[PDB]
Amino acid sequence: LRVEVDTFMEAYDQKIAEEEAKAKEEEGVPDEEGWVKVTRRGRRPVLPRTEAASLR
Amino acid sequence: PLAKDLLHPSPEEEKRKHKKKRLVQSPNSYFMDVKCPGCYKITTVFSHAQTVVLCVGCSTVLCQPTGGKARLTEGCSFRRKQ
Amino acid sequence: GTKIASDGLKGRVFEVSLADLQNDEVAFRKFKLITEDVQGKNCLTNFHGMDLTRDKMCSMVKKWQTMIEAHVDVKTTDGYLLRLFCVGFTKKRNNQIRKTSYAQHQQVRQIRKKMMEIMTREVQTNDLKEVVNKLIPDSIGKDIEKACQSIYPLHDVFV
Amino acid sequence: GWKEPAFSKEDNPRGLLEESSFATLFPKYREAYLKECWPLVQKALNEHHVNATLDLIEGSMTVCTTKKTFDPYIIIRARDLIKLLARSVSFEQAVRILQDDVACDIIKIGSLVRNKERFVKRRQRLIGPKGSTLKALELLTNCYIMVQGNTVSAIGPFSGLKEVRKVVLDTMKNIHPIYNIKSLMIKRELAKDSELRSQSWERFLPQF
Amino acid sequence: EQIERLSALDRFV
Amino acid sequence: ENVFGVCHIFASFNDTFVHVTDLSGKETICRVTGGMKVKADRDESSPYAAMLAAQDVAQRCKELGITALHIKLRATGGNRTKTPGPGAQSALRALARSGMKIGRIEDVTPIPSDST
Amino acid sequence: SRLLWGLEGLPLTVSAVQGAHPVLRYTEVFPPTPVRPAFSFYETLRERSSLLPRLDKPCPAYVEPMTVVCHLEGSGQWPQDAEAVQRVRAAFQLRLAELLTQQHGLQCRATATHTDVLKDGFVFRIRVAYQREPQILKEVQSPEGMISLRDTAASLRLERDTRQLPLLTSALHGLQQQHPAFSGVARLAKR
RNA sequence: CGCAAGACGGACCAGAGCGAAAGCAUUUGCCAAGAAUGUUUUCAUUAAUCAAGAACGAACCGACCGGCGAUGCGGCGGCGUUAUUCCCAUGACCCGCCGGGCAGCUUC
Ligand SMILES: [Mg+2]
Ligand SMILES: [Zn+2]
Repeated sequence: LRVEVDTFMEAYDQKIAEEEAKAKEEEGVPDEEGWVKVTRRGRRPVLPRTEAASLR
Repeated sequence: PLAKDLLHPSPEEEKRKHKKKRLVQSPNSYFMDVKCPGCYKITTVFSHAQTVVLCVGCSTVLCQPTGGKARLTEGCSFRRKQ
Repeated sequence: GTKIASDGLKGRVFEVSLADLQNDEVAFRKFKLITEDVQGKNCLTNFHGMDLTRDKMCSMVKKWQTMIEAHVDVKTTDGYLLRLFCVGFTKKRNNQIRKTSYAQHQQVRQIRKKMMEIMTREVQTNDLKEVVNKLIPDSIGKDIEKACQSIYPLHDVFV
Repeated sequence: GWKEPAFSKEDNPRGLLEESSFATLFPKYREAYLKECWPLVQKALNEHHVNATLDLIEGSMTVCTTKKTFDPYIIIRARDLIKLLARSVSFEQAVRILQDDVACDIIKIGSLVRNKERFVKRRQRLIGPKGSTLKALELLTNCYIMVQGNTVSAIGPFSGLKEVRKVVLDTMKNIHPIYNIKSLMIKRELAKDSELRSQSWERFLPQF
Repeated sequence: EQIERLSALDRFV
Repeated sequence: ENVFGVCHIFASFNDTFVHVTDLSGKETICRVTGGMKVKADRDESSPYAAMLAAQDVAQRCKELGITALHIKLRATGGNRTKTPGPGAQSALRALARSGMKIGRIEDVTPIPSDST
Repeated sequence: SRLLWGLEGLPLTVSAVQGAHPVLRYTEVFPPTPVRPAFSFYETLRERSSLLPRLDKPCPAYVEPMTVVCHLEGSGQWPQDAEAVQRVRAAFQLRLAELLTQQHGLQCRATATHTDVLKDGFVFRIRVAYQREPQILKEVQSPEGMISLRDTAASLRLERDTRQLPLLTSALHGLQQQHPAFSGVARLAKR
């Protein structure tokens, strides 16, 4: 039981680390046709895309 | 005091001064085109908006008024105009 | 005769430090025990109150920080009604250069509000036995400190 | 004339059973001076086998007894010492209260007057021109007095401290210190004359 | 002066 | 083991009181004041009077089995001074000189928070 | 509960211990008693301290473990994935069993959802729950492109087992204190 | 140990903040008011100073251009730390910049 738990968490943490590094690369950096993607990684707080925030 | 030419100010000087204290008044605001998720129709939104802007097609909340610049929703794509 | 020794024996309050009640716990926290029944040269007590020493309270209050206090009235599951007091102090960051660490009034009220529901929720759901077990290591104060980090960092949070 | 007997380790072996502690706070402008004199204060208190710790992060002065200590009251004299140091009292004056003959009193005068400018004016009246009135108080009382902020620290014989608290508080009550200083001078010379010792001194005391 | 002007549960611990 | 008691030492500039009670502080064991020892109003607060009062209280405790005392030092407090009297130091010394064991030392001088 | 309130070596400290069994609220029709298994009536694996019923002997005596819900100290290092939280909970089951048998010499069996502890002849089933887990199960990203929170049968089941059930057990436990005859009426009604 | 009454609101408390001045300090709910800041909104000279009159009212010198540091509020930009958002909430620290304030040190 302990081996499988450690194995799955090792794989899960590696996937999370890759996503964070990719997002850090992609923050800012406008692409072609002039589009900038609004993310939470910036310094200006952003409105979340949730049902509770929209109704509020 | 430092010697500055009133007729020909430096590039970093005019962008740093107050908008009313420049040689010619010029606002710091702008208009931008935003694209909401769910439908990719383009909407023109003022930067210092004072009212919540809703997409015409899908009625999605685009921006929320703040003290200064309006905060855009997550996942939206914006571009300065002109 | 016509008067009972246990009657005078009951209602006595003992002020005992937690260091005399626990083997390795701190000594600046004290508990109130009140005698309720007499069982043949054996006085039986129960929880009556909790308080901190005078010197511990005096040392925490510094000069260049903000103090936040809150109080609630909450009833336990077994019918005991309690009043709880908490104190908190704003914390200076390691890289901070500004001499003063003050929180604004709205930040104080948001901190004070979060103080109230945490004590309220952690008492009305449990009973007197469970509450005392929480009070011995002061897990209530640690929970408040963790929850208030988003508003303003805090230290020396205690019940 | 009876003097108090001395106390030593012979009088009780391992007299203390539980350890008592006291802590005090100091401002940062006193932090620098306390840093250099800490080797000295720990040496003085180690003679009585009571420990001291200077917390720089907390900004606190802490004294606590140990297992070797045999005199229970010395912790009170230890607590009084660290309070004086936080009130800018110098080291040599502060350590002298450890001797049994000397006492101490910290008088808080900030609460007396709501107006800050009125409080400062009367505080300057207590010090007087060239500090003469303070030392006129000092010589007559035979007590060391220092005024710092909203606190007045005085140390000496117990009869002296009672006189200091009266005059210092009276100054904040808007009655001139010169009246009290001159009153003490009359009291001293009356003590010289053995006659009429039982008789009242109200006539001899000055009247407004 | 010249320079001056110029394993899985371990994370929970 | 040691049988514990609570000793209250009120030390005014006028008089010194030494008072021993139980742990709860409700039952009185022995109370001797400075005036009961010396027959003069001058020396009620004298250190000599307090030492005599402490010895009489201390000798009272031994036949009752009391061996250890907790001490609560207290001054006049309130609007007046917060300084222990002259009798406080001598009385505390005499209790240890009598062989009585000493527990924790606490000051219980009433400190006002709002000035009148 | 006092043994848990004081256990050392855990990465996260225990924040709350709550019982969720009819025995702890005095509503069990036939109350259990401490039991001692007979060695010769069973056969032994010898790899784990667990016995198995024998083919020739009749059915063994019935033992029902009593469920206990335990909540740990709140932290932000927990995974934000539904199946990953299942992995961390299973690790906590193994760690709890390992420490309990080391500090107090109690027989513990670790399972992916619970830990079985034998103490004083009684068998307790300890469940470790995570506070924000029901909120994670309610996350439903819709096709149009907006993520919302909607109740789920799995999410509703988790809230009942870990939050609502301990509240009713403690509430009925207090009710028995005022009315000693509540236990007899409730048990007879079930029968 | 418990109860009742009259005041007062320490330490936190600063040359900080607010108000036309006199003045203003426990928690929470409610009512109306206000400064500054943000604005590619609106009207278009509607203004300044004032005897008379009205409301409130404790008990060296001069609009003398500037500069440097901190400080309170609002806004803008930013490499990095620190928490994190069902509700409640989107902050704490560091750096640069723009305003109106409370004050210092200097200059013309
Ligand atoms: Mg700012
Ligand atoms: Zn749309």
